[PDB]
Amino acid sequence: SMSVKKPKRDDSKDLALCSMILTEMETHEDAWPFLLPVNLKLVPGYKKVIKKPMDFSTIREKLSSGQYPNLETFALDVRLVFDNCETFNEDDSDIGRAGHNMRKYFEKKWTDTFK
Repeated sequence: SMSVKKPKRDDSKDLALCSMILTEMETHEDAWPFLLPVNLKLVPGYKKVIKKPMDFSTIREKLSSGQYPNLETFALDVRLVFDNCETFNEDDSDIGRAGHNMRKYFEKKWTDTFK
């Protein structure tokens, strides 16, 4: 509350560390479904069904232009990518599997880097 703060966590490396994590996600072999925005003219159903499209390139632009107020807002956009993936793709599909792998991969890096 007012004049009563928890001890100050060092957040000065978060920008750089999120950038590294994102680079590792960009370079994973199963990143291909997630590198670029889904083409909303060419994928029937996507515009209507997925209220908040998200992809790695869009996360990268947001990151680089100071549009993440903190590391939690960044984690939320990464997760949204995989949540979208699950909404539109059967588990038993290459893309469905890609998303499950990439989520696991992200969550490990997140824990090992920050928790």
